Parts: sequence; structure tokens; C-alpha cells
Amino acid sequence: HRDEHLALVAELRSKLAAAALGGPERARERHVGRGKLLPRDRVDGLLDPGSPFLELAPLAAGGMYDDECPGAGMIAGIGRVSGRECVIVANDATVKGGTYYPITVKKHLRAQEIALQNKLPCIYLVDSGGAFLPRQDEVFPDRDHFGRIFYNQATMSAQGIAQIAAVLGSCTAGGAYVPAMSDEAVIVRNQGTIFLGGPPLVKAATGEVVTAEELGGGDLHSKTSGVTDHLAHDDRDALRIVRNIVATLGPAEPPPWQVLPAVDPIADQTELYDVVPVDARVPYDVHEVITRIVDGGEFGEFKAEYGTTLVTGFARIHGHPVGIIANNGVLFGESAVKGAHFIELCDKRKTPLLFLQNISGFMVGRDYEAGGIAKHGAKMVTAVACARVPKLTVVIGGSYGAGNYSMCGRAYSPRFLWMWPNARISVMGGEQAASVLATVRGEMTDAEAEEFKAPIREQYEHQGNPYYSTARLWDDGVIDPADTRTVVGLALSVVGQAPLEPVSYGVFRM
Amino acid sequence: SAAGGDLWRVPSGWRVGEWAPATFRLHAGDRTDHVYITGNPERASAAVEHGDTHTVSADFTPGSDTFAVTLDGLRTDYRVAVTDSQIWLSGGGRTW
Amino acid sequence: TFDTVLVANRGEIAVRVIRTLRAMGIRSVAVFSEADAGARHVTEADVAVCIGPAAARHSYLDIDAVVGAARRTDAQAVHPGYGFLSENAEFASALATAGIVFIGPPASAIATMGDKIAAKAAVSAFGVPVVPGFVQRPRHIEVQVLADGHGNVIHLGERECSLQRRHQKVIEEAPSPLLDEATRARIGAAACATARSVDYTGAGTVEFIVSADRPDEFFFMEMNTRLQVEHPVTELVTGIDLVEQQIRIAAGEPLAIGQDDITLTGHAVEARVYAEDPAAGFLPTGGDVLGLREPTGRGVRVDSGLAAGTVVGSDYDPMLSKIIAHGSDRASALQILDRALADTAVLGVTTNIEFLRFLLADDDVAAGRLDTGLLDRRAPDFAPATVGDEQLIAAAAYLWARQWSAAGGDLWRVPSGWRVGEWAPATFRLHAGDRTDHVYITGNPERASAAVEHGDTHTVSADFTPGSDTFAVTLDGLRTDYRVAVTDSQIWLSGGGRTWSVQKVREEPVRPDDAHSGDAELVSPMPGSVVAVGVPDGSDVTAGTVVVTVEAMKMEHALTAPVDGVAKILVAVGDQVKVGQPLARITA
Ligand SMILES: *C(=O)CCCC[C@@H]1SC[C@@H]2NC(=O)N[C@@H]21
Repeated sequence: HRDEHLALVAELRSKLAAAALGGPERARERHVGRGKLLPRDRVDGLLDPGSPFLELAPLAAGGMYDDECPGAGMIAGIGRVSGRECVIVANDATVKGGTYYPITVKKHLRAQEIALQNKLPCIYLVDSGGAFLPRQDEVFPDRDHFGRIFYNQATMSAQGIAQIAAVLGSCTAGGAYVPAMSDEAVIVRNQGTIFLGGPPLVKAATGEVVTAEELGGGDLHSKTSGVTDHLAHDDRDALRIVRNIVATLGPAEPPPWQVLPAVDPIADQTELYDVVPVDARVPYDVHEVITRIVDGGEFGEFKAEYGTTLVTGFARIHGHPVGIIANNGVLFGESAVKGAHFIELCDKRKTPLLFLQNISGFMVGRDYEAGGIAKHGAKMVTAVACARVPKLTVVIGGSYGAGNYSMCGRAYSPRFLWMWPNARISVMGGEQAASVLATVRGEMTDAEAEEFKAPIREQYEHQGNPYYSTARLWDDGVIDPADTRTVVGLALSVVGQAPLEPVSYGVFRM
Repeated sequence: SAAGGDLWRVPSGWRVGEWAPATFRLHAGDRTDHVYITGNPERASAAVEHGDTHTVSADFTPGSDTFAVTLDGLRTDYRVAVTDSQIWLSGGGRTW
Repeated sequence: TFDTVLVANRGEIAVRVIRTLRAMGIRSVAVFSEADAGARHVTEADVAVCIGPAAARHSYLDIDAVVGAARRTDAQAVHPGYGFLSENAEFASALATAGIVFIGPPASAIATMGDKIAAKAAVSAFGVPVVPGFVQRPRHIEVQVLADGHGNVIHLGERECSLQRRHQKVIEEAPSPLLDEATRARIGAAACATARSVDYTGAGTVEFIVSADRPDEFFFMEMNTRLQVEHPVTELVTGIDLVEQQIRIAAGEPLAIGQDDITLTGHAVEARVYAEDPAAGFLPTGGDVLGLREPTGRGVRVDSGLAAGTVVGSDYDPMLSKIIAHGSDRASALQILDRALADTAVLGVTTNIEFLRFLLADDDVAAGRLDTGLLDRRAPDFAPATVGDEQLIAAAAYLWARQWSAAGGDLWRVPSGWRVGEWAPATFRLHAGDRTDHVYITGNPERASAAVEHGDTHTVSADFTPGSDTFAVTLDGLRTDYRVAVTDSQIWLSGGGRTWSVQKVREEPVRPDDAHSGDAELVSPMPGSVVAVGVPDGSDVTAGTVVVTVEAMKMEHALTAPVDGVAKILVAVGDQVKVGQPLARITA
């Protein structure tokens, strides 16, 4: 299967490289020509030397907005700044002047959600022209629209999660609350401008003509209004000041579990290209994945002989303990009660959960419904929803229907979720949808059946594709399979930084 | 070496996409230039601003006074001393 | 003399040359393959060039790579050592083309002596004895010639190299015990004639065959146009640094010595420490050198490529080091060599040193009834020394004392085995050689008792120091001090004149398997139908074999035989099957 995975990963890396450039070269040239750093160089210049950077949804809005909005005009992710992992959100001013599209709002809110759930300091590198007015009804007014950004700043600030802003360019309308709501705001002299109403509105309302520097320039706010707390000479000076601010926050909390010295895996991670079929119709043993990603290949399987279409067991990844839960076929009732029992063990042992999804669904038929497969699935869903340990999800194959819910899909707030580029996600598989609808059509000629099925397959292939998923932030990114061990390892260091709530479950339908 | 294998401390420059080179701006004599290093100390590549791209391997021992660099296959062993601000090297018949 | 010399070789000979270059004051350049990047010689030289990947054909044999390194470093001459391009005329021609002095004989000599048909024609024209065409009980004898471009030729002495395993030389001597002072003068003059036959210059060695019955009846066999591995025994008996002279000759100086400056102050013997296991039939072996001790007695010399943390691999000749003893007589030199090999300890790699010691204790070797078949006849009766209780107890006591020290006095961590009643012995199951046994230790490291399964009960005291390379055990009052090294899994010990490893091994299961453990059953993972059978019923198959394919939910579940065995098939194509339905049994 290696060549198919290599082609999918080459496509992924080509898309990542294209999105990383941001706007057109004319806009990049004009940005640098004004003496600015490029948004990605702002992010890289903020990190500690050589720090990893776990970018959130780099292919957001891919294939949306006519592809005029690479990465949704935003760079978001986790990097180490002054010795702490921080969530960095930066407006890509080269993409449409940093305009917030609906996906830009969603990406910003997801970065704040990661920061809230993991207690990470937030750094906002603000440089945005405002809302995309043609779709303002999708940028404004709902609960998860642009106003929620400031609700997130305030409540995180109430918890003592530091909110830090650097105003590196325009900051206008409601966006003026990103600096003003932050605990400590930096502004670059003769670049950053903050105002609730800009020059065009001042002119339309009062007839007065003002520049954006006269109205709300960095000198005005740092000397007279007090909206800002530090005045920086340039972008590099702003990043230096932000690093000094972060150095005042003190350390992160130690993990609630024991971390051991990491042990290398027994295999080169590109061996994952050999053992996992790209075609979801080809069965394989998921132990071939597990023993390659875990430290030393050590995996203590729980209930190995029972419910064998679900694999559950304890391992370490980069020294962090994990309870791995992985699909290995169709879910049976036995598999769901196995999963629920294992989640209860991990919850009491304070062990974070790793879900490896490749699930078509539950076993169908009269004897399974009579056996109460829905009640056993509900017990697993209850355990997943109520588990107090961190949950991480990697979709390595199919992710369909109630199997998605039983395996900690996005609705269950896994602390992070990623897709492999071979994955698919939809309420059904494409062939299931085509077969069920053809069964409702009844008898038809094979040449008529194929003509009936082709639009259904096309729909579910188009909507189920990983880039369609990531474009909409249904996941935090498509990742190369061979990076899975690194990504989970990085995430395991992040999710240990929040304290655990006590164990508490809803009523298990016994 | 000081990172001790802690992924967030290791200066890998890891990215989902193309990895970032570890970047140093260094002044020596009358030359100030960036060095960009990619890979890992067992097998790396270093590129210098206004300069060429070289293969690098670097053999660091904690607390040692000697450090070895294989540069395009030429192994040279340097005495090293470091302050808060300067790196003093001596090897290959040079000291700087 | 040259200002920079390249040493186009590896290992013990590279170190040997670099040492002389450093004493002469010449800047020394090494070369290494990627497999030797941690080798000693790259650290002993002043600078080193990676010449290529591990394979010799892509490193030390790659003429363009070695000459490229010589060019890059401004090496003015190349010393080739031996065993690689030291007798390659293409290399010497490429160096001459590069303007770099090959330290050695002319390409015409190398080309002439490289074929015995041509060599015999060249040699016989100078009147040197040549074999008519077999010899009873042959003795390998060889003469070290040294020659310069000014027409001086000298013989430094002869050697005996007849102790050979499958023509692999193992132990060598200078002088030979065979010859007397009258006939060795003839052999020396004849060797000088073989050198003058081909305008030879530098060091070279002439191989003669002699019948054990007729010491005075030589025949020419070979001319080797290089320094030999054996050269140190001559270097010891003469006091002439053959490498220094070979350099000075290549630098164009005269010999600056005469036949009246040659002398033989005693007898010298050497043995080759090889990474080969004689109990496993001399199979080449390797691994990390976890720790090293090399002898430094009076009249002992060690020439070695080893350092702690070096890796031994199969890419090259398994030669590791040479132990050389020089004494007043053959028996004294053999005693000094035996004492040295008793001190030589390589941890992490199994070596022939015990086989060398066995040969050095053979009556034929001690009395000197050598012949080129002797070792091949003697080796089938070598056996390794039994794993005594001491060899298990010393490892058990090391593991136990290490654990006791690491506990730091914390009662729950101290391996005391404390009980309200009789205390539990600290129990180790240890494998060494062909012996697996338990050691039971009671007491404390200062005063303990150890009992071995199938063995005796011994008093033990164990003196462990954190981070020390040495550990001492007083066993029934006999104090022995061991060099010790430990991995995740093996303990390597050297002391009391022997070296071994011990493995800590799992307990045996208390219940042995029934033969049913060789059998297996294949069951359908899904309800579906059998769409293919890949194996005829009741047939032998291997664990790679697809036996039955079930289709369910449009997925082909091809089930693979988990074991080699007779596969019996329980279903036919088109059969509907249930979850867990046996589809085949496979039996041992
Ligand atoms: C063929 O096109 C139908 C495939 C879908 C049915 C199977 S049944 C068992 C799995 N559970 C589910 O919901 N779909 C899968």
C-alpha cells in the first residue's frame, strides 16, 4: 500500500506548502515593503529557537471562497514561547487584508477553545481589516460568531489564563476589543491602529477627515488613551516584548499522571504506509498500527480475547501513558461493553485516552437489536462523553454514523482530533448510502443501477474527503500518518497541563 | 542534548508541513550571517547566508571541553569554551 | 620528509601508523567509512575524511575516494597500511598522477609479484631456490627485506607464521625455532636477492616453504610487497621502527643502516585477537565494545584498533588487536604472551583469546613441533572452560549489590528478602554458556551466602562502587576483582584470567505445553459466505498462507494460516457462515 500513501502524502505536503505562502506575491511584497514581517515570520519569530509548532487547521477554508482565503487568512497553533506552550493566533494580513471570513472566526474560536481546555496562554497577533461584509450574517451575530471571541477572552482572563495582544497593523470595529480585552497589549509605533470606528465612518458620520494614524495610532493609545500597555518600535520589538510578558506568567502545572523517560518505537514510522490499506474496504489488523506507534512496541491489551473487533490497552507514547482504543472491524455489543469498561479503568487511573477511528458502524440485524446492541453502544457513548481524562482522536480510516459518536468524534470534545489523508467522514459510507438507496429503488438494470448510484457516490466522496473536513474545522488537521506518533506526543505534553475534574457519569443503561 | 528528548524542548523545528530550520545569527570577525540547520546532530545540513550548503554531523558530549564537527565529511575536533555571549573555538589550526 | 601523510587504512594498523607519524612530527590524516565514524583511528589522527559508506568496495577500496581525500587535505604522501590498496597498482598510479607519493614499492614490482607465475620467473633468474612444483610437513618461514632507492638491501630477520587456521594466521614468531645461524644467513641473502630481482624499495616480505625434516632446504613461495601484520615481532627483535624507515625510504633518504647494525636481541611472539567465536566454529562475531582492558606488562606491546564504545561489524576483517610479547627466549616470550592474554579483556564482543591461550598451552606449540597443519589438527579438541559456580555467583552478586546500593537504605527497596519468619533468598536465574541455573543469595553484601542450583554453597562478600568499572567478589575467601559492564540484558565480566557474559533469563513455565499449543483454529470474523478456498483440504501449509476467504459486508476477509501445519478445511465455496464458525483447523 506504500505507493498510494506516498501519493496522498505528497498531495498533502503540496497543499500545505501552497497554503503556507498566504496571499498573492504582490500582497506579500507590499507587506514586506512597508517594513513588516510576514505573518508566518511573526509566528516563527515569536517561538523559542527551534521550537516545534503544532499548527491548527493549516488547510482551513481550502476549496471555499474560491480559494481566495488560504488557511482562512489566519495562522493558529501551539508553540513554545519563553519556556511555555502557548496558543498563538495571528491574522494573515496578506490574505484579503486579514478579513474575517466565517471560517476565520471559527478557527479563532477553536484556538481559544484549545487554550481554555488546556490552560495555555493566548497570544494574539492582530492585523485584520474586519468582517467579510457579504457574509456578515455568518460572521455575526450568533453564539459562535465573532462576538464570542471576546466572551472567550474575558472568561479565560477570569481563570487567570493570560491574554496577550500585539497590534501589528489594523484593528477595527469589534476587532478593537482584541487588544482592549487583553490583559496586556503591545502596539507597534506608526503601524498599529485601534479604533471602534474608522476614518470612513468618521467621515460618513461627522464629515471630519482623519488618517488612521491620527485616529487611534500607536502613540495616541500608548501616551494618551491607555488602550495599550507597551509601545514597540517594530514587529521584532513587539515579539521581544511579548516574550518578556510570557516570561512573567510562571510555569505550567505538572501532568496529573506519571511521565516516564520516552522509549523509541521498534519501527520506522513510514512502515505505517505498508500496513494500512488506503482502500477502507480491505481489512487489516490494527495491532500493526499500535505496535508501531507505541514506545518499545509494548502494549498491554485489555480483554484481548473478547469483543475482538475493538482493541483496547495500555501503552506509552513518548513516556506518557495512554489507553488506546482502536477499531478493528464492525462494533458488536461485546465491543461496546469492553470499551466502556476500559474507559472506566482509564478514568480511575487518570490515563489519557487515544481513539484510533476506522469504524463503519454497529452490527445490523434482528438478533443484534434483540440483544440490545443500542443499549451497549449507549453505555460506551456515556463513558466517552463523561470521561474526565483528556481524549485525543486520530481518524485513520472510515468514520461513519453512530460509530463516530461511539469513538469520540468531534461532538464529544476530544482535546484534539486529526485525520489521516486516506480517512473519510460522513453519516454513512458512500457505498452504504448508494446500496441502501438502490435497495429502496428496488429492481433495476445494472447499467441503470450504476447511473443511479454515481451521484450518491460523488456526493459522499466530495463531502467525506479529508480536505473538505479540515476546510470546515471538523478536525484540527490532516497529518502525514508517519507524523502521528510525534503529533500525539506533542499533544500529550499539552493536555497534561489542565487539572482533572472528578469522575462523574450519567446513568449507564445497564 | 539539554532537551533530553522532551519533544517541546528539542530544537527540531518540527512542523506539520516543511520543518523550520534552526536559525542562528552569528557574528565573527567582520562577518555577520545566519546559519540555518536542518535535520538532527547525527545527520544535518547547514546553510550559511552569503555562503554554501554543507553536510553537518556534530558530536557534543555534556561537560566536555572538546566538540567534533564533520563538515562535508571533514572531521575536525575543537576545543570549546562558552560564556553568556561568546563561543570560543580552537581547532584546525585556528582560534576564534 | 613529508609534512602531511594520509593513512589510507583502518583499525590497529591505522593507529600503528598514526603513532609513528605523530612521533616523527608529521600531520596525520585518517580516512573512515560511515561504519568507522566512531573508530579510534579517526580520533587519534589530526584530521579525518569520511570516504564513503560502510561497504569496503565503496570506502577503503574506492581509489577515487581515497585520492580525493588525499587531494583535499594536501597530503603529500599516502601510507597504505596493508590489506587494501597497499598492493593495488591502479591506486599507486593514481597517486603518482595526483603528484602524491605512494609509500611503498614500484608499481612494476607490485604487478610482477602479484602473480606467482611471473614471480617465479623473476626470482629463479637471480638464483634463489624455487619449489620444483607439495612439501611434507611444511613450515611457513618469511624474511623481512628492507630496501631503498639507492641500492641498499637488508634483511631484518625471519619469522615463523605456520600456526594457521584455514590459512588464517593466528600466532607468529621471530626468529623461527627451526633455523640455525648458518642457514638463516643463506635465507637472508636469498631474500635480499629476491628484493634486488625487482628493484624493490621499501619494506617487503619474502615467503619461503621449508620442510620440517630439512631446515636448510628453502623454496621460494611468495613476495608480499608491503609491510606485514607480523612486522612488530621483527620490530621488537631488531629495534627498527619499520614504519619510520619505510617513510624515510619513501622520502628518498638512504637506509642509514647496514647489515652490521642488524641484531636479534631475543625472541618475540604475537597473537591476533580476532572477533571470532571458536566454540561456534570461529564464526565472525561483533557488537559494541562495552569495556576494554589491554595489558601493559614488561615486554608486552599492544597494537589495537579498539576503544570503549567502538562497534565491531562484519563489513571488515575480524582482526581486533595484536598482543606481542618479547622475551629472552621462546619459552619466556610464550610465558609473557600467556600472561598478557590473561590480562587482555574485551567486554561486549566474544573473541578467540581463550582459544589463543589453549593453543599457547599445547605441547606441540610449547616444544615447537609446529607445522602448517598443526593448528587445524589441534582445534577440533579445544573446548571452552565449564561455567563454574563462580561465574554465576559473580554476576548474581553484582546484580544484587547494585540493587542494594541503588536502594539507598530505603527498607522497601533494599533487596533483603526480609520476612517475619525465615527470610527469602534473593533469587536470580542466570544463563551463561551452556548452563542455566538459579543463584540464591542470603545476607547482605558485606557478608552473604550464595547457593547455586546443581552447585555448592559459598561464602560471598561483594564490593560494589557506584559507577565503577571494577567490582570485587570475595568467594569462599578468594578475592577476585572483575571488570564489569552491563546492558539491558547481559552482564559481561572479566577477571581471574577469564572473560564471559551472563544473561538473566525468565523462569520456566510451571506447566509445559500440550502439543495442542502447536495447533490453531480459524474462525469467521463476520457472518457472510465463503468465496474462495486457497488450500486443498488436509495439506501442509506455512503461516503465510491464505486458507479461506469470507465475504461479509462487501469486505473480503482473507484468513491466513497462523502456523505451519496440516490445514484441514471445513467449508465449501458458497457456504453461508456465522460469526466464530470454525472454517479450518491447522495442526502441528
Ligand atoms: C453495503 O453497501 C452495505 C454496507 C453497510 C452495512 C454494514 S453492516 C455492519 C456495519 N454497520 C453499519 O452501519 N454499516 C455496516
